[PDB]
Amino acid sequence: HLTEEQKLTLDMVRDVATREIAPRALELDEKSLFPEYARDLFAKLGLLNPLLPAAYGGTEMGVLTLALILEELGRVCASTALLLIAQTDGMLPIIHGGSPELKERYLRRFAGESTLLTALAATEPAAGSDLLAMKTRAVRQGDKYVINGQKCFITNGSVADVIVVYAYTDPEKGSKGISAFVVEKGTPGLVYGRNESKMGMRGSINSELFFENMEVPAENIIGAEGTGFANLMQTLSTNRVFCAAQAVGIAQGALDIAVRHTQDRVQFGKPIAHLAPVQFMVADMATAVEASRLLTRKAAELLDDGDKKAVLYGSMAKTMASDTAMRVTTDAVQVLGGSGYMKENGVERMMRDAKLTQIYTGTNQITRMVTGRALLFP
Amino acid sequence: HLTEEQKLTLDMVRDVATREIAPRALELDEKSLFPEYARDLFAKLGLLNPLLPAAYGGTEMGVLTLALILEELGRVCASTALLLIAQTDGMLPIIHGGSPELKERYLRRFAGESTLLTALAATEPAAGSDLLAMKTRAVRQGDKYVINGQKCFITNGSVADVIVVYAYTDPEKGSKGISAFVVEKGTPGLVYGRNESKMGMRGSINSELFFENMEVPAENIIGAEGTGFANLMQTLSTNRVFCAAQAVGIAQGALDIAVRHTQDRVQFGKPIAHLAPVQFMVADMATAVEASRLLTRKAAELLDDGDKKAVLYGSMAKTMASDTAMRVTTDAVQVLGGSGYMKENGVERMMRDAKLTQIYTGTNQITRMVTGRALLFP
Amino acid sequence: HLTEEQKLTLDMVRDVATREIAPRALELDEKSLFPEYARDLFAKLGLLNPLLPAAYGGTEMGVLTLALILEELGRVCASTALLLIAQTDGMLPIIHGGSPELKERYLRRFAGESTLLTALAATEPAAGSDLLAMKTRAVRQGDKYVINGQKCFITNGSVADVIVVYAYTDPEKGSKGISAFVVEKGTPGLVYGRNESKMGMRGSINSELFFENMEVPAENIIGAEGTGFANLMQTLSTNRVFCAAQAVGIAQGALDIAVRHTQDRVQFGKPIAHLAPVQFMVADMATAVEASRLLTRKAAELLDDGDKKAVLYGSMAKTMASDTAMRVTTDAVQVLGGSGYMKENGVERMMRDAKLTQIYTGTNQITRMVTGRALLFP
Amino acid sequence: HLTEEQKLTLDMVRDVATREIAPRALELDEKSLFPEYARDLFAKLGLLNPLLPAAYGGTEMGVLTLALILEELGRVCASTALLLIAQTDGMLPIIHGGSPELKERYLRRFAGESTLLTALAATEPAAGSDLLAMKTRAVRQGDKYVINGQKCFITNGSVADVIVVYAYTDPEKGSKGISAFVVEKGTPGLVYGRNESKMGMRGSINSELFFENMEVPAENIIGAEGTGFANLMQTLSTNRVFCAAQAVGIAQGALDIAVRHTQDRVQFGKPIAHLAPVQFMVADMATAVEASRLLTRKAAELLDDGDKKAVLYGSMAKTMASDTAMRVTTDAVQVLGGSGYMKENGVERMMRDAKLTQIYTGTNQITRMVTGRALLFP
Ligand SMILES: CC(C)(COP(=O)(O)OP(=O)(O)OC[C@H]1O[C@@H](n2cnc3c(N)ncnc32)[C@H](O)[C@@H]1OP(=O)(O)O)[C@@H](O)C(=O)NCCC(=O)NCCSC(=O)C1=CCCCC1
Ligand SMILES: CC(C)(COP(=O)(O)OP(=O)(O)OC[C@H]1O[C@@H](n2cnc3c(N)ncnc32)[C@H](O)[C@@H]1OP(=O)(O)O)[C@@H](O)C(=O)NCCC(=O)NCCSC(=O)C1=CCCCC1
Ligand SMILES: CC(C)(COP(=O)(O)OP(=O)(O)OC[C@H]1O[C@@H](n2cnc3c(N)ncnc32)[C@H](O)[C@@H]1OP(=O)(O)O)[C@@H](O)C(=O)NCCC(=O)NCCSC(=O)C1=CCCCC1
Ligand SMILES: CC(C)(COP(=O)(O)OP(=O)(O)OC[C@H]1O[C@@H](n2cnc3c(N)ncnc32)[C@H](O)[C@@H]1OP(=O)(O)O)[C@@H](O)C(=O)NCCC(=O)NCCSC(=O)C1=CCCCC1
Ligand SMILES: Cc1cc2nc3c(=O)[nH]c(=O)nc-3n(C[C@H](O)[C@H](O)[C@H](O)COP(=O)(O)OP(=O)(O)OC[C@H]3O[C@@H](n4cnc5c(N)ncnc54)[C@H](O)[C@@H]3O)c2cc1C
Ligand SMILES: Cc1cc2nc3c(=O)[nH]c(=O)nc-3n(C[C@H](O)[C@H](O)[C@H](O)COP(=O)(O)OP(=O)(O)OC[C@H]3O[C@@H](n4cnc5c(N)ncnc54)[C@H](O)[C@@H]3O)c2cc1C
Ligand SMILES: Cc1cc2nc3c(=O)[nH]c(=O)nc-3n(C[C@H](O)[C@H](O)[C@H](O)COP(=O)(O)OP(=O)(O)OC[C@H]3O[C@@H](n4cnc5c(N)ncnc54)[C@H](O)[C@@H]3O)c2cc1C
Ligand SMILES: Cc1cc2nc3c(=O)[nH]c(=O)nc-3n(C[C@H](O)[C@H](O)[C@H](O)COP(=O)(O)OP(=O)(O)OC[C@H]3O[C@@H](n4cnc5c(N)ncnc54)[C@H](O)[C@@H]3O)c2cc1C
Repeated sequence: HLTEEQKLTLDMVRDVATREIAPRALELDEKSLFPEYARDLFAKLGLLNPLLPAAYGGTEMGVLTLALILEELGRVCASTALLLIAQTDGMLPIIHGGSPELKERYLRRFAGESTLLTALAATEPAAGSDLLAMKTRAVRQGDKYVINGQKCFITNGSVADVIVVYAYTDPEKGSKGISAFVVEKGTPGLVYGRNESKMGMRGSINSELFFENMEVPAENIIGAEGTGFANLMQTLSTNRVFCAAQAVGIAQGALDIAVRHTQDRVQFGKPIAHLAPVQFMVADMATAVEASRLLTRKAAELLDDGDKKAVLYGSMAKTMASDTAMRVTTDAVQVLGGSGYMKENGVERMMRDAKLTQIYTGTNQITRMVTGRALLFP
Repeated sequence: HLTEEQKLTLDMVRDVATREIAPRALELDEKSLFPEYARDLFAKLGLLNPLLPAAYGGTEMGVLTLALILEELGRVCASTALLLIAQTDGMLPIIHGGSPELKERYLRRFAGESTLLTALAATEPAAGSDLLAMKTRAVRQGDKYVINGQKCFITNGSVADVIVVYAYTDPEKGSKGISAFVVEKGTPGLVYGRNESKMGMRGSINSELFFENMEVPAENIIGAEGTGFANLMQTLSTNRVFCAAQAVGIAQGALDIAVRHTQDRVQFGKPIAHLAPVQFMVADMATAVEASRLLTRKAAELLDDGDKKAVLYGSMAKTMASDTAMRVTTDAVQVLGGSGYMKENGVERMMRDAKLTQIYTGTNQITRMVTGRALLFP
Repeated sequence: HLTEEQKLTLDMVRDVATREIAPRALELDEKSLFPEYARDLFAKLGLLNPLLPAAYGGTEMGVLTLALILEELGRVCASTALLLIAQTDGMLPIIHGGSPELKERYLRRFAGESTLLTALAATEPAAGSDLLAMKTRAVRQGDKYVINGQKCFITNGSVADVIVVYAYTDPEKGSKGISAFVVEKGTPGLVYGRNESKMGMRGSINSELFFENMEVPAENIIGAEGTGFANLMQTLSTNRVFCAAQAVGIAQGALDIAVRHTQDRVQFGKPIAHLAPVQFMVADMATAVEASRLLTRKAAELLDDGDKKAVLYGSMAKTMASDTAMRVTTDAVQVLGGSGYMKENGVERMMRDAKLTQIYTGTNQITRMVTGRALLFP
Repeated sequence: HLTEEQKLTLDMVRDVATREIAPRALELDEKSLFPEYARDLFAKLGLLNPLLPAAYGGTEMGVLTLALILEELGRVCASTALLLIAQTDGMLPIIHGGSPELKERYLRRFAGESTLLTALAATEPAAGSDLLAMKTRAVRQGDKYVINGQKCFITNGSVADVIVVYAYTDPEKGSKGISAFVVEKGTPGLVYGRNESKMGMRGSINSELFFENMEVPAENIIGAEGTGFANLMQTLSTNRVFCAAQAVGIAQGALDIAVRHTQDRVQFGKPIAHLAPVQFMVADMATAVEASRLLTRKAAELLDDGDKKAVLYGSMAKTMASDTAMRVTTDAVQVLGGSGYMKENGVERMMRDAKLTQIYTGTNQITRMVTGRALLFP
C-alpha cells in the first residue's frame, strides 16, 4: 500500500506534469533547452532530490516513490524525467559508499530547496558496455589524488556542482582497482568538451569531460581504494529501475495520445476505434505497458526492501520497459497516421526519446546478459 | 498479502505437483488418460473444488488462490491443471446466478471430499467465437424444459455429473434470449458423441454432447429466462484468468527444463549456459513468464475484489500468458536441441499443450477485441 | 537479366549516390533543404524522369530500373529517393490515363534535361486511408471545371509545375464519381498552405493545397469523368513498389553503418563483431533486408510484365520492406550504442526516415488489408 | 529460367503430392510409418535420387530442382519430404569427395529405379552443434579401418544400405583429424539402437548407431584422411537449403488449409475471411512464406552456380524458412480455432513437423552464427 505522504507527493507530481511540464515539452525538445523551469519548480516542491536522506535535509522517499514520479513525468516529458534520473544517480554513490564525513561535507548542500546539480561520470570513449576498460587514472600524491582522463555522454556533466568520477587507482587489479571520487565544479583541471546533439531527449545536457592533472582532496574518495567498481555496479542496479520507470511513462504517454486519436479520428464513416485492427494494436500496446509497469514496480519494491532478487527483476524491468517504449511509441506514431509523423503532435518526439531508453543505463544486450547470468548461475 | 491458509494450501499443492503429478504427466499424455488419480487425491486434500462456497461445504478460497494452484499444476501437467479449470468453470454459473433453492439442490453434492464432476456446455459447431449463433433450444412444456441441440469441445462433458447447458429460450431476442440450465448425468435424451483426439492436453476428455428431446425439471433453470448470455459472459471473465494462470505454469515448467538443460549440456567445452545467445534466450523467456505472472495475479486480485477493471486485466493476462506459453515452450524445445523434440523429455508435450491456451476460453483474437473495446470505449 | 543500358544507369546511380548524394544527406536533414543540387544533377544525367515515355522525350526505363535506383538512393538519402518517387508518381496518372492530346500537351515539358516538377494530390484532412471520403469537388461550367477543396501531405505540392488533382465530379456515384485533373502552377485559385515539419525525410516539401474557385480547362481532365478512382488505385499499386524499394535502401544503408561499426568498435578486448549476440543481430537484419529486396524486385518485374499478381506482390513488398526498414534502422542505432543516438552518425536520421515508409503510399494496415483481400477473395 | 525437363518433373511431383502423398499423410504420422509406398513410387518415377550424377545412372537435376520438389512434398507431408532430404544428403559426401573408384563402386547401385537407401551419420550424444566433439574413431589396421563409436538422430540410419560415417582418424588434429567412410548395411560390428519417438515428422526413422570393432575396407574412405570435416561442412551448406525448401513447403501447406478454412467457416453471419484481423493474419503468413521461398530459390540457384555466396544465402534461407514454418503453422492452427487443435485436420501435425526444421541441419542459433560470421568477417 502507498503511504499518505507517497499519495500526496504523487497527486502533486501528476498535477505538475499535466499543468506545467506537458505544455513545455514541445519547446524543450524544439529548442534543446535544459529544463530550468522544472528544475527550479521541483526544488521548491521538494521533488528534485527524492532519495536525499533525512539526515542531510532530504525527503528520503525511496525507490518505489521515485519510480512512480518518473512514470508520471515520462508520460509528458522524457527529458524532464531524465533530469530527476541524473540528479538522483549523481548522489547515490555518495549516499551508498561515502564515509559519514564525506556525506556531511557534500550532501548538506542539496538540503531542502537547493537547486544544485549532480552527475555520474563512468562512461568513456574506450569504455561503454565494457566499463572495466575505462582509462581515467587517479594517482595519490600527498594530500591529493591527481586525476587524468576523459568521460563522455555525462548527463548534466557540464552543469553539475558535484560529479562522481570513476577512475583506476590500480590498473593491474581490474575490477578491484577502480575508485570513486567527488569532483566539484570549479576544480582546476576539470575541462568541458562538447554538448552532443542527439536524436531525442533533447531537453538535456550530455557532456564530454576532460581531467588534465586535476587535483582533488584525498578526503574526496568515496569508500576505500578499489571499491569503486562495486559502488558503480550497485548504482547501476538502481538506475536501471529508474530507466524502466521513465520508459513505462514514455510508453503510457504515447498510448494515451494514440487512444484519444482513435476516438476522434473518423475514417470509413466512424471513429477508427471501431476498426478491429486498431483495437488489436491498442490491446497489444496497453498490455505491454501494463506488464512493463508491474515488472518495474516489483523491481523498485525489491530495491527498497534490500532484496538480492532486485538485480534480476530490475534487469528484466529495464529490458522490457524500454523495448515496450520503443515498440509502443513506434505504433503510436502509426496510429496517428500522417499526423503522427508531424512534430506538432508529440508522439514522434516520444518515439525519438524512447530509443535512448534501450541504450543508456546499460544497453538491452548488457541487461539481457545480466538477466541470463543471474538465472543460469544463481 | 497471502493468508496462512493460502500459504499452507500452496505449499501442499507444490509438494503434490512435484511428488505425484509430475511423474504421471508423461504417461497421462502418452496413453490419453483422464487424471483419475489426481482427481481422487485432490478431492481428499480439498483441492478439487476451491471456489465452492463455505455455505455448501466448500473451501471458498477465491480466484487468486486458484490462480496460484493452476500455475503450480500447469508447471508439471497442463491436463491436470485443466481438470481444475473445467471443475470450477462448471459450477461458477450456479454459484453466480442460481437461486438459493437451486444452489442447495446442486452444490451440496460437491461438499468436502466429493469426487463428482462438473462441465460447462456453451460451444457448438455453429457457435465458437460467435456464441450468440448457438442453435440448442429449450422449450417450456408444463413443469419441464425440453432441450434439443448439440455441443462440442465440452471438457469432461461425457463424465460430468452436473452440466451447465446454455440454450435459446427465445431465438428472436439474441443476447436476451439465452438461458442456462442444470443438466444431470443420466437424464434421458442426453447423448454422448465422440471424445476428440487433440494435439495436446491429451490427459483430458473433450466431448460432443447431443440433446434429443431431453426433459429437464423447470426448476433446473439458472436465474431468469433470457439472463443466460450475461451468466455465460461473467463465467468467461473468470475462466480467462484460469487459462492465464495455467499458461503461466506451462511457460514456467518449460523454462525450468530449459534452464536445467543449459547447466548440464556441454558443447564447445563448457555447459551451453556459458554461451551469450543461450543467456539471451533464457532472459527473454523468464522476463515474459514474470510479466505474464504479474498480469495474471493482478487480474485474479481484481476479480476477488469485485472490481470492474477485472475484465480488462483478465483479457490482457489471458492473451499475454498464452502467447508467452506458446513462445516459451517453442524456445524451450529449441534450447534442448534434438533432445527437445523427443517425447521422453516433456518439453515437446508442453509445447503441444501451450497451443490450446491461445484458443480455448476464447481465442486470443477475441480476447484482443475484448481488451481493445474496453480501452477505447470505457 | 539486366540490359546493358540498365547496368550503365545503375553503375552511374551508385557512383552519384556515393560521391554526391551521401556527403549532402546530413545537411539536407539538418537544414530541411529541398535537394536542389540532386534535382539539377539528376536532370542532366537523365535520372529525374526514368518512366517518362520515349515518345515525349523520356528514357522509359521501366519499374524494375526505378526500383533499383531507389534502393541505391535510399541507402544514402531517403529524402533524395523521395524526390524521384514524387516525380514519377506525379506523371504516372497522365502516362496511364491521359488522351494522346493531354499527354503531348503536358508530358513534352518534362523531355530531356527538364527540371520541372510534378506532384500527385489525392489525400485530404478528411481522406487519408479512406480516399473515397475526399471532399474536393470539380464542377463542369462551360469550357472549364471549377475546383473547390483542399489537399494535405502533398510531396512537392507547392513547387510542382504540374499537379494531378483528384476530385469528385459526382459525389453520389462514390468509387465511380471521382475524376483526375492536370492543374498547372500559376492557376488562379490554387493556394499554398503550410510546409509541414516532420520527424524525418526533412529534405523534402510536404504541402497543404487549397482550391478556391480554381478554374481549369475542361481539356485538362485525365480520362473520362468517373474513372479517377481506378486511375488513382493503379498509380498506388506502382508507387507502393517505389516505397518498398526506398525502404529496402534505407534498411541496407543502416545495416552497412552497423556492420562497419562492429568491425571497428572494440569492447571486451576485441571488435564487437566477435560477440555472438552482435552476429545474431546483424544476421537477422541482413536476412530481413535480403527478403524485402527479393519481394520488391519480384513486385517490380510483375508491374513491368503487366501481370495481375503485381497488386498482391507489391502490397507484400511494401509492408515487409517498410517494417524491415523500421526494425533494421532501430537495431542499427542499437548496434552503434550511444554513438548511434548522435546526429553526426546518420543512423538516427535513417531511423526517423524509416518510420514514414510504414505510413505513406498507404499505411501498413491498409496494405495488409489489400494483401489479405487479394489472398482470400481472388 | 526453368528447363522443360524441370517443368515436367515439377508438374509430375505436384500431381503425385496431391493424389498420392497428401491422402497418406494422416496415417503416416498416426502410425509412425516409414513412407514405403512413396519411396517405391519415387524410385519408379525417377524422383528418389535427383542429385545422382548422369555418370552413375542418375537424373542429375541439381539443387534448384530438388528445392522445388521439396517445397511441393513439404506442402502435404513433411516426413515424405524428409525421405528425399535424407536420401540426397546420404550420397552428397560420396558425389563430392569420393575417388572415381569409390564413386563407381557405391553410386552405381542407386542408378535408375533402385530403391536402396542412404544415410549420413555425423551427430553423436556428445556432438550436436559442436561436431568437432565427436568421439567415433577410425583406426587403420592393414587393409581395413576399425571403427568404434556411436551416432544418434541418424535419419534412415537403421534402414540405409550405404551410410556415410564421420570419425576421427587423428583426435589431436581437430578439424584436420576427421575422415569420412562408406559403411554398408550388414557390416559386422554395425549395431542398431533405438528408433526415437519424436514430436513430429513421425513418418520417419531416426536411429542410434553403434560401431563395435566395425571393420571397413581401407578403400571405403571418402577422400584423404583428415578431409572429413571439410566434406561434412560442404554437405551441410547444401543440406540447409533442403531444410529451407521443406520448411517453405510446410508453411505453404499450413497457409493453404488456413485460407480454405477462412472461406468456409462462418461466424458473425459471414465467412471469417471477411474479418479484418483474419485478413491481417493471412497477409502476414503469406508474406513470410513468399519471402522464405524467394530466399530459398536464390540460395539453391547460387549452389548450382558454385557461387561462394551460397553459404551466406543458404544460412539466411534455412533460418527464415524454418522460423516462418514455425510461425505460420502456429497461426494456421490458430485460424482453424478449436478444429485446428484436432488431429483429423492436419495443421496440428504441420505445426509439430515445423518445429524440427528449426533444429536439424544445424539449429537456427548455429545458422545465425554462420550468417553473422559470413557478414562480419567476409
Ligand atoms: C555487466 C558488465 C558488462 C561487467 O561485466 P564483465 O563481464 O566485464 O565483468 P564481471 O566478470 O561479470 O564482473 C566483474 C566484477 O564485478 C562484480 N559485479 C558484477 N555485478 C555486480 C553487482 N551488481 N554488485 C557488485 N559487484 C558486481 C563481479 O562479481 C565481479 O567481481 P568478481 O571477479 O566476481 O570478484 C558491466 O561493465 C556493465 O554493467 N556495463 C554496462 C554499462 C552501463 O550500465 N553504463 C551505465 C552508465 S550510467 C547511465 O548510462 C546513465 C546515468 C544517468 C542518466 C541516465 C544514464
Ligand atoms: C465477445 C463475444 C464475441 C460477444 O461479442 P459480440 O460482438 O457478439 O456481442 P456484443 O454486442 O459485444 O455483446 C452482446 C451482449 O453481451 C453483453 N456482454 C458482453 N460482455 C459482457 C460481460 N462481460 N458481462 C455481461 N454482459 C456482457 C453486451 O453488453 C451485450 O448486451 P447489450 O446489447 O449491450 O445489452 C463473445 O461471444 C465471446 O466472448 N466469444 C468467445 C467464445 C468463448 O470465450 N468461449 C469459451 C467457452 S468455455 C472454454 O473454452 C473452456 C471452458 C472450461 C475448460 C477450458 C475451456
Ligand atoms: C484500399 C482502399 C482503402 C479502398 O478500399 P475501400 O474499402 O474503401 O473500397 P473498395 O470497396 O475495396 O474499392 C472501391 C472500388 O475501387 C476499386 N478498386 C480497388 N482497388 C483497385 C485497383 N488496384 N485498381 C482498380 N480498381 C480498384 C474496387 O474494385 C471498387 O470498385 P467496385 O465497387 O468493385 O466496382 C483505398 O482508399 C486505399 O488504397 N487507401 C490508402 C490510401 C493511400 O494509399 N494513399 C496514398 C497517397 S499517395 C503517397 O502517399 C505518396 C505519393 C508520392 C510521395 C510518396 C507518398
Ligand atoms: C559451425 C560449426 C559449429 C563449426 O564451428 P566451430 O566454431 O566449431 O569451428 P570453426 O573454427 O568455425 O571451423 C573449424 C574449421 O572448419 C572449417 N569450415 C567451417 N565451415 C566450412 C565450410 N562451409 N566449408 C569448408 N570448411 C569449413 C573452418 O574454416 C575451420 O578450418 P580452419 O581452422 O580455418 O582451417 C559446425 O560444427 C556446425 O555446422 N554445427 C551444426 C551441426 C549441424 O549442422 N549438424 C547437421 C547434421 S545433418 C542433419 O541434421 C540432417 C541430415 C539429413 C536429414 C535432415 C537432418
Ligand atoms: C544520452 C546518453 C546519456 C547517458 N548518460 C550517462 C551518464 O550520465 N553517465 C555515464 O557514465 N554514462 C552515460 N551514458 C552511457 C551509456 O550507458 C552507454 O552509452 C552504454 O553503456 C553503451 O555504451 P557505448 O555507447 O560505448 O556502446 P558499446 O558498448 O560500444 O556497444 C555497441 C553495441 O555493442 C553491444 N555490446 C557491447 N558489449 C556487448 C556484450 N558483452 N554482449 C552483447 N552485446 C554487446 C551493445 O549492446 C551495443 O549494441 C549515456 C549515454 C547516452 C548516449
Ligand atoms: C480442447 C478444447 C476445450 C475447450 N473446452 C470448452 C468447454 O469446456 N466448454 C465450451 O463451451 N467450450 C469449450 N472450448 C471451445 C472454445 O472456446 C473454442 O473453440 C473457441 O471459442 C474458438 O471457437 P471455434 O473453435 O469455433 O473457432 P472459430 O470461432 O471458428 O474461430 C476461427 C478463427 O477465426 C477467428 N475469429 C473468430 N471470430 C473473430 C472476430 N470477431 N475477430 C477476429 N477474429 C475472429 C478466431 O480467433 C480463430 O482464429 C474448448 C475448445 C477446445 C478445442
Ligand atoms: C510526409 C508524407 C508524404 C506523403 N505524400 C503524399 C502525396 O504526395 N500525395 C498524397 O495524396 N498523399 C500523400 N501522403 C498521404 C498518406 O498516404 C497518408 O497519410 C496515409 O494514407 C494515411 O492517411 P492518414 O494520415 O489520414 O491516416 P488515417 O487514415 O487517419 O489512419 C490512422 C490510423 O488508422 C489506421 N486505419 C485507417 N483505416 C484503416 C482500416 N480500414 N483498417 C485498419 N486500420 C486502418 C491507419 O493504418 C493508421 O494507423 C503523404 C503523407 C505524409 C505524412
Ligand atoms: C529428428 C532429427 C533428425 C536429424 N537427422 C540427422 C542425421 O540424419 N544425421 C546427423 O548426423 N544428424 C542429424 N540430426 C542432428 C541435428 O543436426 C542436431 O540435433 C542439431 O545439430 C543440434 O544438436 P543437439 O541436439 O546436440 O543440440 P545442442 O548442440 O546440445 O544444442 C542445444 C541448444 O544450444 C544451442 N547452441 C549450441 N551451440 C551453440 C552456439 N555455439 N551458439 C549459440 N547457441 C548454441 C543450440 O542452438 C540449442 O538451442 C537430426 C536431429 C533430429 C532431432
